[PDB]
Amino acid sequence: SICKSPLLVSTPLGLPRCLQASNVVKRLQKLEDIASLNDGNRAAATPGYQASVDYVKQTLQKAGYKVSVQPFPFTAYYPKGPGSLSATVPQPVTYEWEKDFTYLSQTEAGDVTAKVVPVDLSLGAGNTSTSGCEAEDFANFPAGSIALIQRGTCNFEQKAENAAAAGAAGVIIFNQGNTDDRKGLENVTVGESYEGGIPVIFATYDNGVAWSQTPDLQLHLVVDVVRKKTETYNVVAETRRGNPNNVVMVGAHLDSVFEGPGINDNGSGSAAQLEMAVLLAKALPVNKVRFAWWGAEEAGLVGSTHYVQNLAPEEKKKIKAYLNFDMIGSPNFGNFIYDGDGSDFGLQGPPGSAAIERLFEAYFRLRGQQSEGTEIDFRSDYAEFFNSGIAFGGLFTGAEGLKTEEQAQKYGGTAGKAYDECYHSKCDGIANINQDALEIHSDAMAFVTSWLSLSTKVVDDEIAAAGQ
Amino acid sequence: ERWGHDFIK
Ligand SMILES: C[As](C)(=O)[O-]
Ligand code: NA
Ligand code: NA
Ligand code: NA
Ligand code: NA
Ligand code: NA
Ligand code: NA
Ligand SMILES: [Zn+2]
Ligand SMILES: [Zn+2]
Ligand SMILES: [Zn+2]
Ligand SMILES: [Zn+2]
Ligand SMILES: [Zn+2]
Repeated sequence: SICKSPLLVSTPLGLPRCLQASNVVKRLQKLEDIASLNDGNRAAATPGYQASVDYVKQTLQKAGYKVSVQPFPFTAYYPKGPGSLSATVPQPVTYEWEKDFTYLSQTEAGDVTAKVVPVDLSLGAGNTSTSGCEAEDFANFPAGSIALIQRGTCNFEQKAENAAAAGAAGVIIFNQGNTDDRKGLENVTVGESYEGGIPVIFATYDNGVAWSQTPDLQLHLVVDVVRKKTETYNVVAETRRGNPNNVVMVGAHLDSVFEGPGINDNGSGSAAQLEMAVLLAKALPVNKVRFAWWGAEEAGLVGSTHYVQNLAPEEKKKIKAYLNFDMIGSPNFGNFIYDGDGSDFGLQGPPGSAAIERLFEAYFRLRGQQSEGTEIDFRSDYAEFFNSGIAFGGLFTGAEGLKTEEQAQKYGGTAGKAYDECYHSKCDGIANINQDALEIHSDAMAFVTSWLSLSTKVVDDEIAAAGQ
Repeated sequence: ERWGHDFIK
């Protein structure tokens, strides 16, 4: 019960001592058990996610928190099988699923055969295509056709909804082809908010070129997915103690992809944060600490975005800093700190993000541990905080990227293998957790959260300097 | 530009 003392859990070198990786692992086992009892996933709008919410809520209530379970409307998307695409005119041709074409995430289902009509294309190296970005691009578009649209300038959602409003029966978006690396298939989405009502697929650039030059082309397009208008939930709790006008917020999404239990992504962040919150119940913070477990992150940051957008302006101004923990137990981990200062990738967070990054950096360095930057281009639940000008930072142990030889020297593990080879897969279970990674990153989570709970001055100083 | 896992444009 020594870690029930406020003297330990209130201070930045005390909280990490009391936040033990073995206790995070026990919570990870519980999430694993939950997934196993609910068909192997904890995905948004599933019983696995609901049972994860119940677990987090009950844990927080037993620690003395009041808990807000915040519902929001949500259109779930599930691909139910591979797509089909074949030419019927002028000649029969069968294109290959996941080589010539793929789904847009959040597309509607459909089965359509129709003439293919290119819309305002701009081909070739160095093009700046605006294909389909304006309703006027469809000036000569015949209703019922398949719109053949080039990637470029505006969102896929906008291209597809413009085509739908112009009466398209379906949409084929092909990669832009302005550089050699923008000619293949990619992970692309029309967004959870897509409402075009028609199917949308993505195709390679060279296929787009050939189709756009094929007189009388007709394509038979089949998209086998389900979208379901439903709801899901964020879980939010805050300390009773601490200044309510200077809130330190920490977040970790609680949903998994549909394909697996999501123990590293993001059981790891969820369980470390839950352990910290339980310990902080006894702390004496100067600044209020708010904890969020986000829903529907894997569908496009839906829960965290909804939370921020729905905050009254006066309440939004009270959040001084946001810390995001999304994947911190990677089997082949590296020590990645969000690149708030843009020193590695050229994107700066809102004023104060450099200070948060610097706090993480100094903590790893003090411990003789290596670290390096990772990108912050709206990849996780800080995104809407970023858009709202709120300072943020975070920790990451790596996902599908391949470990370099240097990083294996710095962090151990295997060069040329993914940081997490079970990323978004059935095998992302309890066995997919590296407890050294959990130890190192839950330590730093606790240190920086505790530090800011006592003083946000490092953040305040950058805010002040930015104002002049 | 990303918004989470996927490119939105
Ligand atoms: C695709 As992700 C931001 O849940 O690692
Ligand atoms: Na929605
Ligand atoms: Na068909
Ligand atoms: Na245009
Ligand atoms: Na829309
Ligand atoms: Na070597
Ligand atoms: Na994706
Ligand atoms: Zn089943
Ligand atoms: Zn217009
Ligand atoms: Zn994640
Ligand atoms: Zn993920
Ligand atoms: Zn940096």
